[PDB]
Amino acid sequence: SRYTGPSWKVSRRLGISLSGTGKELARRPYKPGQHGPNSRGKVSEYGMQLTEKQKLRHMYGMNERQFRTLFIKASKIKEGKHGVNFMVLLEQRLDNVVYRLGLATTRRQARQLVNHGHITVDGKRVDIPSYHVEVGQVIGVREKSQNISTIKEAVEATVGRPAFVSFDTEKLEGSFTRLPERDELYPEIDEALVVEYYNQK
Amino acid sequence: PTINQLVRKPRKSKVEKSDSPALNKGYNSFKKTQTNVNSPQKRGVCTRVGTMTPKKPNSALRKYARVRLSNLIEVTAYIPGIGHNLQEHSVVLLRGGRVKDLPGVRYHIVRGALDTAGVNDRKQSRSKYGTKRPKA
Amino acid sequence: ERNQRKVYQGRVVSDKMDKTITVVVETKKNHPIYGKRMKYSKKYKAHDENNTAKVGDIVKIMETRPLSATKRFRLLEVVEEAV
Amino acid sequence: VMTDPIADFLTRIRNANMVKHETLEVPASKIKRDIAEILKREGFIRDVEYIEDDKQGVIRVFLKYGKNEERVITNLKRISKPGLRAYVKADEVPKVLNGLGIAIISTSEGVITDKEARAKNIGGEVIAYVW
Amino acid sequence: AVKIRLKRMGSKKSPFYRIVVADSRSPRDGRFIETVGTYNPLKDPAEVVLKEDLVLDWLSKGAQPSDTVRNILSKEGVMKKHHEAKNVK
Amino acid sequence: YIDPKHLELEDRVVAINRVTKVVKGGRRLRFAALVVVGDKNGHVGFGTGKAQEVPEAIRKAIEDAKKNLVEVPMVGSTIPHEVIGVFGGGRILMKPAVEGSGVAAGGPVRAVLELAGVADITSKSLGSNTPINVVRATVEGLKQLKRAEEVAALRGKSVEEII
RNA sequence: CCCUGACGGUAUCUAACCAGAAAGCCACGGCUAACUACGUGCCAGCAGCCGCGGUAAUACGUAGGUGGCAAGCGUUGUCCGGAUUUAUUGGGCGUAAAGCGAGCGCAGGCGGUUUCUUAAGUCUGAUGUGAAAGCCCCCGGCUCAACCGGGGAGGGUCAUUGG
RNA sequence: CCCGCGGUGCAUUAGCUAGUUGGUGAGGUAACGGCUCACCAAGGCCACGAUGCAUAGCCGACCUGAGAGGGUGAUCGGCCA
Repeated sequence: SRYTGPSWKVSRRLGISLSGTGKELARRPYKPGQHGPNSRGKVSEYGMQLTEKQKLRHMYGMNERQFRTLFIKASKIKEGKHGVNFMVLLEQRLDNVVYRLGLATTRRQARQLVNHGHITVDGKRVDIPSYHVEVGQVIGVREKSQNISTIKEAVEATVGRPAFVSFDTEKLEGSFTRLPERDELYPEIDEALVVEYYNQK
Repeated sequence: PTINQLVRKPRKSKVEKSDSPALNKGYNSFKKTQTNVNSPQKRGVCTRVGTMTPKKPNSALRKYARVRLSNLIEVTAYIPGIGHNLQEHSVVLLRGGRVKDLPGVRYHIVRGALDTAGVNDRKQSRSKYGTKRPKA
Repeated sequence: ERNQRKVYQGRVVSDKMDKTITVVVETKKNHPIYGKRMKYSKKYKAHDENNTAKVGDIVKIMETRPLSATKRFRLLEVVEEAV
Repeated sequence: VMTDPIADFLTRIRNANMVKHETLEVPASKIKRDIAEILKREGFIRDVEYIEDDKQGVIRVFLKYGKNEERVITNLKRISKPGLRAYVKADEVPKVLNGLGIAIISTSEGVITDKEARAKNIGGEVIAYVW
Repeated sequence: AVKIRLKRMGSKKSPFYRIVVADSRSPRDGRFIETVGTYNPLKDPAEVVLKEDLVLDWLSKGAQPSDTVRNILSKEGVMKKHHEAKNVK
Repeated sequence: YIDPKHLELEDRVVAINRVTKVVKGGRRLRFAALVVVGDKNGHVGFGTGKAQEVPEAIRKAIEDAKKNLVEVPMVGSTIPHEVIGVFGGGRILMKPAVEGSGVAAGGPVRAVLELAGVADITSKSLGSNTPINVVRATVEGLKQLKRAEEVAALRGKSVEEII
């Protein structure tokens, strides 16, 4: 499964945008349902760690088993911290590479582009979105049929291109220069609440 | 203790026991009854039916049965939900779970698994109570 | 004969049988759970060509091959005699 | 009857330390003199003087206190006991209090500190922790 | 009847083989004496690794190859060396 | 000494308690509050006070909590060594941890530990779990932490000679 | 030189057409994330432990909404953890459970200071062995991953010989 | 084939052995040996748990635990019956 629901209730429940600052929390910044505008008392310190974890899980649209295995894998580095290495491994998945490069507006669109077989790493096609893109691998746009309507238009309007992403808008090749850093990556949510959430799992 | 007392006579811990002991059974067919074969459920035939009144301070008439099991030891078992169809000599299935209404009952029958039938109004937790999904 | 057998040491304990003596070899070994060292004993039977050695002697023995239902050792030498 | 003179020495030091006065005397022994020298080298004791008349003893210890009369040894513990002995291997030498305290170990080449033993790579009987 | 034979180590339809010296009564995937090289039927020019200083020692003691092991031991020039050591001295 | 209350301090409620006193006729009820206070930089105090309503109670407690404060040394977001704090049936063990591991600590002790700026530490309560005595035992155990400089000063040595 | 495929026209690759065929289970009084209506009235029923139900029930039964997971979701049974609740690591015996009513003593356990010696315990070096597959570390192949392969470490209370 | 060491409950199970323990010779087996014979003697094992009763194929390994530990011996490999 992935998810198909209204995708905007989700942001109103975390209190974070999740869609490139394009405002879902413009009107009614409160939660969904009857008891939306009428908030109530405090939230535990279990609700806080759960809310941080859900923020990160819904950012990149993955499921709970895969999230937890990625977290367990990031723990075997021991070079740096354990939340930084996590949120950095999270960025190296082929879906974020298409999002950051700029071939798609959303992450759902980028996911459908990499699922339906329209992109290639090093020339060879790769079809599965949880792929692990390493540093220095020019991912391309299937030079067979790169004349599609939405890819073309979403290359023009560059809302955000980062300081670790390289790209050329003629051959349509991009790559990571090097690994990013927390200052360059959502210094807003957390990586410590999420680490504590998995201590008693 | 001194460690010499410990070496003369070691430490011994307490022994734990189930609360569903009639679910580790053995046959009574050829020789005798064997205890290795932990089961999640057992089946049986109900030798009576009816009602009984709870402890202090509850108040009701709670439905129950008495059942003889394949290994030939007898126990009473609660029948849950609203409304059943169980009569003398109908074959049923038991799971663990103890009711806090009266003593002597340590099992539940499972609805919709043999002669017993699922309850016929439910809409909200039909996976218990054994109700199938209605088009409504 | 470049391969070698096992020799031991002990104090003789019984000398009633003809040509056979029981030797107790003693050692200390530890406890598996707790730490301290307990002493441990096992008895061996050894062969005597002429019924020489007596109790309290401190002997050495060596491993041979089955010489009876129970005896597997022979008498090497007497190190220190009792009086 | 007395069965552990090293423990008796250690408890004299701790008892006279907690009441915070500045002298102490014990009957002498070759091992207690060793650990009195080790206690003097690191900075817990101020001095040690050796009188001896007609029996074993004696050994006089001069404790040491801070600038505001606070204590430089804070506790002291006997590890190997007659009744359960504790032997340690060259890679098992302990580090008491993250290096801020010392351990005392008897090896085939002296009664030495725990630094001097993990620099020589040997082990032995563990006498005490003093932190 | 010591042998030099192949031993299957793939998954289901991607086989791999270890070259092994075994008593002939043993099961194909059971006990053996030691392992001597490797062999890969995929990988279009098939891959052989082998020590070839234990093959020459087992061969001179009476071990015997199977039919495929002899083919891949002659493609490596091990049978010629056996030839030049035995019937030449 | 007195760390004087003139800083940027983020308080926290740790417990509240409905407490009665039976009198002629019926029953009286107050509210007791337990509060911690700190700046997440190495200064932490606890304090309690009671009043007839919850806001008044928590206020009097922060009043009390600020009168006491402890220094809490550390060597790079991690406590210098291992301590055991005991106060009346509450026993709490604390260990130095690994860089970026977090705080694995129970309810009362984690409030104390987080408001002093501790980042990586492991704990365990081998005792009772009454909030007041847990807080008091935890503060009792921080007071045993020794700086590396002070030890080198008390003895006749230098640092890098004992570490 | 020449000669052989059960799987099997299998995997796979190319062309056209169509958003059309493909979402459910548990929970929402406190522990523990997620609340309002109506029905019923210590009844019918619910519960892992506290405990709910006698006219305005967020605890029963439905509807609307919300939370957790998702081709699965809950329930029962069995084992380790939390349990320092058999405590070597790591607990206790005045009043909470717990000093035999007291002595005398065989076996056992533990023992003051010191010189020389020994090497049983203790410490240490070298050699042999502790299969293969597993857990772990590095590298590589299946579009990725499960999975598959190559090279290593680890694991003895082990043996022999020298300090 | 022989040997050292290691892995279970019960003392509301303390005595067990008469080819039994040792010697001389004879037969017998691939082979040493009470292995089996005739004679001679009175030995052997046990509180460091003999004997009896109950339960169980053993190991590489597998699950859980911070560790020390605790619980299992299904797929796959080794030994046994």
